[PDB]
Amino acid sequence: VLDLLDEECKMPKGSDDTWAQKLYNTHLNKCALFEKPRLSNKAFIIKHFADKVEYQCEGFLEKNKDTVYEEQ
Amino acid sequence: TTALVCDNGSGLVKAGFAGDDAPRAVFPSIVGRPRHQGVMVGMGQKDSYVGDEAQSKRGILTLKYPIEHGIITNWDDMEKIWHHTFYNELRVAPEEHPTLLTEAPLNPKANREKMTQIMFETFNVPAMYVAIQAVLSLYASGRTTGIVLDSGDGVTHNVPIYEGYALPHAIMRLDLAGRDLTDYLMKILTERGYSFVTTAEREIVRDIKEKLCYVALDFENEMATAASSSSLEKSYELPDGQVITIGNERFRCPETLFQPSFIGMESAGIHETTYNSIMKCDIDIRKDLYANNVMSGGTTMYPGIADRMQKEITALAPSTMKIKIIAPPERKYSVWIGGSILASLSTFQQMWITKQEYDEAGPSIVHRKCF
Amino acid sequence: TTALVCDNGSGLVKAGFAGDDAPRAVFPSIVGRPRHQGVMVGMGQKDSYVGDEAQSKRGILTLKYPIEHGIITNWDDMEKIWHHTFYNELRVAPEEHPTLLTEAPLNPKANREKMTQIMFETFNVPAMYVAIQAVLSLYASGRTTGIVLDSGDGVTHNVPIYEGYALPHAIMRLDLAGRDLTDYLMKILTERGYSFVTTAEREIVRDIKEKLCYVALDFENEMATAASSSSLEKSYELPDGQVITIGNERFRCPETLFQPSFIGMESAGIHETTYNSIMKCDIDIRKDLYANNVMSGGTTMYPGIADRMQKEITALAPSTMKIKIIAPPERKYSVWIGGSILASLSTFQQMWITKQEYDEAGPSIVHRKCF
Amino acid sequence: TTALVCDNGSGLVKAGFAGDDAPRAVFPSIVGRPRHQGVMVGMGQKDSYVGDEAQSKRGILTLKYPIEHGIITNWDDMEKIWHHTFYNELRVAPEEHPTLLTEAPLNPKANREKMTQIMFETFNVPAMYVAIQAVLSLYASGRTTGIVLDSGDGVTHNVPIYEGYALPHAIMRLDLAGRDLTDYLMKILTERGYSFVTTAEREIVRDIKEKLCYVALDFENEMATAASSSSLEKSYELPDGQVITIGNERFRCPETLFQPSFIGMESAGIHETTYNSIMKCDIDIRKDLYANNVMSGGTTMYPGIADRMQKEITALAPSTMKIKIIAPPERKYSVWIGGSILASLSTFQQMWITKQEYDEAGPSIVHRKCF
Ligand SMILES: C/C1=C\[C@H](C)C[C@H](C)OC(=O)C[C@H](c2ccc(O)cc2)NC(=O)[C@@H](Cc2c(Br)[nH]c3ccccc23)N(C)C(=O)[C@H](C)NC(=O)[C@@H](C)C1
Ligand SMILES: C/C1=C\[C@H](C)C[C@H](C)OC(=O)C[C@H](c2ccc(O)cc2)NC(=O)[C@@H](Cc2c(Br)[nH]c3ccccc23)N(C)C(=O)[C@H](C)NC(=O)[C@@H](C)C1
Ligand SMILES: C/C1=C\[C@H](C)C[C@H](C)OC(=O)C[C@H](c2ccc(O)cc2)NC(=O)[C@@H](Cc2c(Br)[nH]c3ccccc23)N(C)C(=O)[C@H](C)NC(=O)[C@@H](C)C1
Ligand SMILES: Nc1ncnc2c1ncn2[C@@H]1O[C@H](COP(=O)(O)OP(=O)(O)O)[C@@H](O)[C@H]1O
Ligand SMILES: Nc1ncnc2c1ncn2[C@@H]1O[C@H](COP(=O)(O)OP(=O)(O)O)[C@@H](O)[C@H]1O
Ligand SMILES: Nc1ncnc2c1ncn2[C@@H]1O[C@H](COP(=O)(O)OP(=O)(O)O)[C@@H](O)[C@H]1O
Ligand SMILES: [Mg+2]
Ligand SMILES: [Mg+2]
Ligand SMILES: [Mg+2]
Repeated sequence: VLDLLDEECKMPKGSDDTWAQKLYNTHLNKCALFEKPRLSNKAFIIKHFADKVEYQCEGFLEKNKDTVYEEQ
Repeated sequence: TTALVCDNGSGLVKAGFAGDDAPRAVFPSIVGRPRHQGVMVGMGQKDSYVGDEAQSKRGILTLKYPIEHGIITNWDDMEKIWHHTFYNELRVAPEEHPTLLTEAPLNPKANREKMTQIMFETFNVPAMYVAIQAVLSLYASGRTTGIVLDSGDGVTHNVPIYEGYALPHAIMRLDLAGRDLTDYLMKILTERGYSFVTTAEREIVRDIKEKLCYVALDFENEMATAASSSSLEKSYELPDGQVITIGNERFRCPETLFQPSFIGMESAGIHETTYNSIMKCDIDIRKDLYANNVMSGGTTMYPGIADRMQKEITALAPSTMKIKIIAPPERKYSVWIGGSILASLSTFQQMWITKQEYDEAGPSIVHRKCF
Repeated sequence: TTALVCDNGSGLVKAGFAGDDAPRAVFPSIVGRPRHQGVMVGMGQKDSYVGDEAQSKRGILTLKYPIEHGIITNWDDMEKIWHHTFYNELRVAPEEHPTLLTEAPLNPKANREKMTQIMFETFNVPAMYVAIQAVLSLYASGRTTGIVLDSGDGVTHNVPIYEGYALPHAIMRLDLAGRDLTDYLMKILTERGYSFVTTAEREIVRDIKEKLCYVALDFENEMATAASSSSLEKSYELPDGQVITIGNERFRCPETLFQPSFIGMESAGIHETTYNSIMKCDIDIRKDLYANNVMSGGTTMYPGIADRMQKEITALAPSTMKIKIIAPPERKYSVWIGGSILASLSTFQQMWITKQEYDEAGPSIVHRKCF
Repeated sequence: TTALVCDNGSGLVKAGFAGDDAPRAVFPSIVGRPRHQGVMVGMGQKDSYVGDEAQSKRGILTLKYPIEHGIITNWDDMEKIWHHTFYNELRVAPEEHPTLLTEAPLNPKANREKMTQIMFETFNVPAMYVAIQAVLSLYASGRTTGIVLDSGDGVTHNVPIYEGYALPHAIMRLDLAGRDLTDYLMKILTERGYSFVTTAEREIVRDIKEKLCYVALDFENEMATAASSSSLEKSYELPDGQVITIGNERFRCPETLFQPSFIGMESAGIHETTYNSIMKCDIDIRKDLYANNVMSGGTTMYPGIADRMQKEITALAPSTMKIKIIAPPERKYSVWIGGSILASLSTFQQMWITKQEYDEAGPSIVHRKCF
């Protein structure tokens, strides 16, 4: 998940929707611990140690980006 | 729990909750696949698109309509379109809500068998029913008597009804359509030098047919008028910004409904099949059928089709007998509005097929209960 | 391990590590041999020179470009240039790093076969891929839709792409070039009395073309202006300190891209091949192609080529349709920057050709995997 | 007086007198202009060349085809080609003889209007008619029933006919062509390292396509065979005496007719459009259409296209229903032979458009009388 989020940061016209679509392509039925909420396409579920947790995609790419321009 | 009401067709899908005033999800019913080699890496390339997505991307795609002539002709794409309708576009789980489904009359039985089998097995819908389009048009227009004429993409059909009883022997069906009007529009448009070959071009032709066609009140007089003068001739802007000018043809296109001989069929036009359907009814009711003609579905939206119909029936019908055509402006949606009204009724709640009754009888039950 | 990213061409070689912001090694791609009898003893005479060395010595040397028109036309000199690239100029052993290589589209297949065979057998690179220049320009400019126009020394080519799918039938290739602009510059320069015959003189002509040429916005108006006035006329200093003065010719030289009839070809200029490539695309995408035109490679560096292109396409294109030309200042390197971005992506790591797959399938695998 | 019979197309012009067994004048339909500066004085420099002259000189010339896709797209060059046809190459004044002209179906009306206007006004032909190519193929092959498939340079079209009545709704048209097969042949030939850029090179590619291409009976089996073995690989001698070797590609080129997806279109191949055209016919005739398939025009000359068509239709058509393909060796000329037969008939003499009827009705008469 983190490595696809980092790829989506740099890839042009990146978005949270195309990230989520990459999640579903990569994991949706290959890993028992990753799950998609049935009624939505903007979220994913990780079975943690304690509990399942829905994570919303809407924040992720806006928050993940850092690049600090050296001249500044 | 509010039942879902879903109306499939060739062309648009219309879906929403019962008791709503208007459908919540409307989108053209298309499944599209890419036909070019995806060159960029990591794009997130997707197997196929549905509805509005397939419309936006369409330049990349082959567009295939999974229903031709009201028959579902590949069940995988249709099941994709329902999956998109419930989960993506209404965002409501089918395991909560009864569902109501809509079909053209005199269709094959297997279409209902498969449609119920997919609803119970593949979506686990707790209850379902299948209504006739024409019956629902009467609920929408607020009547219990009349001869319905309903024409969409795909099927055109007349169903006479008198105080809530159908007259099965008088039901008529015809395969003139928005679609065959579109293919005729392409084949005639070729005359002026414009060639629309691919499916995504056909969608442009469809938009030309919606925006610019109109039903000539008198055919040969407007033919002579268009030969004499530019005044009838009007122009449209293709997506790339080129302009095309179309002439007499724009009235020539929707008349084929009245004269199927243009597209090459022999069965008479919607006026004469309306008259012949009334004539197949017993003589006492016929006054009330002439008093009510209810139009439905998009192919009856053309400007002037109401007056051309009223005139040409009045020419067919006995001179004393008052002919009236009832064309409500909303009529593109009236089959859905009627389905909403029906599904809301309390008396109807008796009449759903329930999952237990399906498990007992198997998918043939639909013929027994529904119609 | 960071993959290498290497972009060969006629003219400069550009190489560096993936994920860098700009290429670490840039040098003109030349192999040079001495043509004079070495008189001194113990000089340290060397069999042949590569790159910047051949540039410095060049007065002594025959300079040969091992790639003309994007095709490798003697494999020994090309293998020398790769040897210099990996060992001398990047100083990194190829047995550690995947490598990414770049080619113009619609090249012969044998060029990819030989290039992969030499990478696996002669450098033992653990994995390699071959990308299209135009595709990489889209990664660099930050887009997934547009028609790329990319022109270096050797090949000029347009590749339209729409949401990550190429349109192979619409790909155009042309052999106007920095090089044929150079040979035209020599043949026209003769008019004013200056004759640059040898290859090391051609390098001077190339430096004149870089420093002083500019694309006339309107050709005949600037021809009349240069006939009327000195004001357009500008001068340059040969290595020996002589001065030369060049006139109207300095704008006459880069226009041949727009009018190949000057050099003697008949195929229309880069504007009309851009338009013809868009026209070979289906009508729905064309708005987005006109919205994005991406220039790439050094031959698009001339002052005013962006505005001359925008004007002349707008004259070709339907009047309503907004035409935009996207000429980023970096565009000389954008094929490398795009290769760096692509090689950095995590999804791509699936997509390298690996040495095992080569040993199993032989060098023909490149056609299967790469494009 | 013997009427002239003239059959225009993209590619060859075929003209001769009615009642002759074979056309008297056949020459490729090209207008050519010089593109080099004439240096010699008193050469007799000529504004432009037509037909065989433009072929012989062609290395000096830009060659322009005045008909693309069966549409006349610049009327001056077309009028030159008619001038050359009547005066230079038949040497007979048009003011003596009725003329018969030939067109692909479903063309724009303006093409017939202008062609008649130029015949009456500019050549003063006493009478003229315009026939459909497919109809004439049936006269040539000696039948009054069948589905014609006729493919030349430019248009490919199917026209079903049953006992002398056409079935307009079942007419199909496609823009696969000898010409698009040629452009595909150039674009694929590039793979092996051979680049044919200019129009006079395109004429070489056309001659390669004529001499060496053949339709693979089973595509993937011959692809594997050509990958495995040289035995399929054959070589040709360019005009300058260089040799080129072409491999699997020579069968790869004509299959695109069967799989337009190679050139990038989506509409199915000539077999599936033939089947779909039969299916658009009413169910009683279909046996007789399957019994007769008539091929016409040069693009159906490829070795094995007859057997590949018969096999692939038999695979599409119901197994009992006898499929027959009728490919006469003369079929390149059969549209002319049919025009000769028709023009010779006595009943036809009623049916010419006469000059008086043109003066009365204007050039629109052609739509009324001809079809
Ligand atoms: C050769 C013939 C029939 C067929 C090709 C023979 C095959 C064997 O019948 C099938 O079983 C296939 C299929 C079919 C599809 C789904 C299904 O659950 C059951 C059957 N039904 C069809 O293709 C229908 C569809 C249809 C049109 Br549109 N409107 C209609 C109105 C009411 C009912 C159905 C339809 N169709 C196009 C035809 O019949 C055509 C007009 N029929 C003929 O030309 C005659 C000469 C007989
Ligand atoms: C943008 C569009 C149209 C045009 C560019 C819009 C312009 C405005 O139309 C014209 O009026 C010009 C002209 C034309 C030429 C001569 C003439 O006496 C009348 C018109 N006709 C043409 O360029 C034809 C020629 C043609 C091909 Br090949 N087969 C065909 C089959 C039947 C008829 C004609 C043809 N042509 C190439 C096209 O339509 C292309 C395929 N059309 C399209 O992509 C769609 C999306 C609409
Ligand atoms: C006489 C002809 C061909 C040749 C001389 C005949 C010989 C026999 O072909 C070869 O096999 C040699 C070779 C070649 C080189 C390396 C290789 O792994 C395979 C072949 N290819 C070449 O010399 C190419 C290179 C090239 C230019 Br630049 N852009 C191109 C675009 C696409 C592809 C290739 C190219 N080249 C210069 C030509 O074709 C010239 C333009 N062709 C012609 O004038 C016509 C009339 C046909
Ligand atoms: N304003 C309009 N004028 C003419 N035709 C229309 C108009 N709107 C829609 N259509 C055509 O009517 C058909 C759609 O009819 P509709 O009844 O909405 O389909 P459905 O049967 O799926 O409900 C299509 O062919 C569409 O192009
Ligand atoms: N500032 C400039 N103005 C015009 N032409 C230039 C300029 N800089 C380089 N060129 C020319 O562009 C060509 C190099 O293009 P480039 O894309 O860098 O080569 P490559 O294809 O190897 O990357 C050479 O002909 C060079 O002379
Ligand atoms: N024996 C052949 N095999 C394959 N293609 C051929 C053959 N002879 C001619 N052609 C091609 O067919 C086209 C000419 O078709 P034709 O029908 O004769 O032209 P027109 O439409 O002018 O009558 C040209 O592309 C020509 O190169
Ligand atoms: Mg409807
Ligand atoms: Mg480059
Ligand atoms: Mg022909």
